[PDB]
Amino acid sequence: VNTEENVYATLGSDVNLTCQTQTVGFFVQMQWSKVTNKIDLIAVYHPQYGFYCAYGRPCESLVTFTEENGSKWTLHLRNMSSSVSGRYECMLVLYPEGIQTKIYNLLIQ
Amino acid sequence: DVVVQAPTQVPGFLGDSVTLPCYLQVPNMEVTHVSQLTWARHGESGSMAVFHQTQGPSYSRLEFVAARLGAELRNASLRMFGLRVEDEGNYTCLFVTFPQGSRSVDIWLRVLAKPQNTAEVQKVQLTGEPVPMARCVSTGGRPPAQITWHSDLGGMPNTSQVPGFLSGTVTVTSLWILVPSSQVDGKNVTCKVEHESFEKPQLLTVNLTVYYPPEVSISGYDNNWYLGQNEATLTCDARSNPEPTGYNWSTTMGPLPPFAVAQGAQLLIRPVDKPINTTLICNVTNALGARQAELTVQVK
Ligand SMILES: *[C@@H]1O[C@H](CO[C@@H]2O[C@@H](C)[C@@H](O)[C@@H](O)[C@@H]2O)[C@@H](O)[C@H](O)[C@H]1NC(C)=O
Ligand SMILES: *[C@@H]1O[C@H](CO[C@@H]2O[C@@H](C)[C@@H](O)[C@@H](O)[C@@H]2O)[C@@H](O)[C@H](O)[C@H]1NC(C)=O
Ligand SMILES: *[C@@H]1O[C@H](CO[C@@H]2O[C@@H](C)[C@@H](O)[C@@H](O)[C@@H]2O)[C@@H](O)[C@H](O)[C@H]1NC(C)=O
Ligand SMILES: *[C@@H]1O[C@H](CO)[C@@H](O)[C@H](O)[C@H]1NC(C)=O
Ligand SMILES: *[C@@H]1O[C@H](CO)[C@@H](O)[C@H](O)[C@H]1NC(C)=O
Ligand SMILES: *[C@@H]1O[C@H](CO)[C@@H](O)[C@H](O)[C@H]1NC(C)=O
Repeated sequence: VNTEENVYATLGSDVNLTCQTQTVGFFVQMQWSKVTNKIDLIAVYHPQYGFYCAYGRPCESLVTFTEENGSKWTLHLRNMSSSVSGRYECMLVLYPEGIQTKIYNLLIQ
Repeated sequence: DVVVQAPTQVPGFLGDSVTLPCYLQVPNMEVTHVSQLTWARHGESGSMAVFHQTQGPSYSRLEFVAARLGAELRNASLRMFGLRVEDEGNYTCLFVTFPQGSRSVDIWLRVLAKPQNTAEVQKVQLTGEPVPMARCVSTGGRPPAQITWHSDLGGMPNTSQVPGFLSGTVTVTSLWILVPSSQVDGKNVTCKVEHESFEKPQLLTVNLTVYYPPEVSISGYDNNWYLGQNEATLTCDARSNPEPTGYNWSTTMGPLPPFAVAQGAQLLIRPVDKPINTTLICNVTNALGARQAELTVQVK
C-alpha cells in the first residue's frame, strides 16, 4: 500500500525488485520509475495495451510481469554500478483495491 | 508533454457546494489512454472518488461533473456538496494514463464563511483613564477576519476573538481605546475589516460622541474702553455636548449693573460717564452641569 525498503548490493551484483500483489477483480495498470529530483519513468504495463519502454527498443530483459488473479511486477538490474544506486518506486493500480506503492532504496557498496 | 491543469487552492463556502477543477491537457498530435481517474485525501488510507473507463463512478456528497462512460476521460472535476469544517485539507487528483503513466496534482480546499460586519459608537463622559469609544464586530467568519483602525488621533485597539454561532466560525470584536477629550467629539474613526471572502475590504465609519461639561469662554473686551464709548457687546462663546439649555449673566458683587443688560448668550454694554471696575461671570447650564467664566472690565 505504502512501504519503504532498503536494498544493499555491491559492484557487479544482480537484483530483481519485485512488487507482489493479488486482486479480487483485475489489475488496471503498473509502472516502474526512479525518483531523485524528478520522477523518471522506466516502464509501464497494461493488461490490454501491453508494455511501454520509455527508452530504447532492447528492453526485453528490463521488466517482467508474472501472472488465481495473482501477479509479480519485477524490474531487473544486472552487473550494477554506483550510477544505478537510488530510489526505485513501483505503482500498482488494482480494481477495486486501489493504488499500491512500494519504494526500494537501492544502495551500491 | 501531457500535463494536469488544476489550481493550487480552491475557495469553498461552509454549507454550500464547491467544484474541484482537474483537467488533463494532451497535445493535439499525442495519443493517450486514461484507464481511470482517482481522488484521494492526504492520509485517509483508502480512495475518496474513482472513475474507471469500463466500470464507472465509485464514491465514499461527491459527484464527477464531466466524466462519462464511452468518451475518453480528460476532465476529472469533482463536485463536493455540503461543505463541512472537517472537509478542509489537501486532495490529490490522479490520472492513470498509457503510455505516459500516472500523472497527478495536489489541490488545497479552503473552507470559508462570509462574516457580518457592524460598527457602533460608545457614548462616554470625561475621565482620566482610557475607555473604549468605538466598537467593530465581525460575526461568524472563517478564518478570523483582520480588523485595523484608520485614525490620526492615535488610539491603541483592544481586539479579541470569540467562538461563532456556527462550528468553525470566529467572531472578531475590536474596541478603539482613547482618553476622552473635548477636541475628539464629532471626529470620525474608520474601521477596516479584511477577509478572503470580500473582493474589497469593508470600511465602516463611526462618529465619536463625548459628553463634556460647558467649555465656557468670554471674548470682546480688549482693555481699550474710554468713558462714554459706543454701545459695545460681549459674546459668551460656549461649546458643550449636549448643547446649552441656558445662559445666565451676573457678577462677583451680585446682579448686573444698569449699564450691562443680558441678551441671552450676549451682553450689551451701555455708555458710562463715571469710572467702573466690575468682574462679569457667564453661567452656562447643561444636562451634565454648569460651568463659570470670569472677566475683569475696567473703564477710565
Ligand atoms: C498540500 O500538499 C502539497 C504537496 O504535498 C506533498 O505530497 C504529500 C503526499 C506529502 O508527501 C508531502 O510531504 C508533500 O509535500 C504541499 O506542498 C502543500 O504545502 C500542502 N498544503 C498545505 C497548506 O499544507
Ligand atoms: C481589553 O478589554 C477587556 C474587556 O473586554 C470587553 O468586555 C466586555 C465589557 C465586552 O464589551 C467585550 O466584548 C469586550 O471584550 C479588558 O478586560 C482588558 O483589560 C482590556 N485589555 C487591556 C490590555 O487593558
Ligand atoms: C458621520 O460624520 C458626520 C459628523 O457630523 C456630526 O454629526 C453629529 C454626530 C453631530 O455632532 C453633528 O453636529 C456633526 O455635524 C455626519 O455628518 C455624518 O452623517 C456621519 N456619518 C455616519 C455614517 O454616521
Ligand atoms: C532474479 O535474480 C537472479 C539473480 O539474483 C537471476 O538469476 C534471476 O534470473 C532473476 N529472476 C528472473 C525471473 O529473471
Ligand atoms: C472541465 O470541467 C470544468 C468544470 O466542470 C468546465 O468548466 C470546463 O469547461 C472543462 N474544461 C475543459 C478544458 O474541458
Ligand atoms: C449657574 O446656574 C445654575 C442653574 O440656575 C445654578 O444652580 C448655579 O448656582 C449657577 N452658578 C452661579 C455661580 O451663579
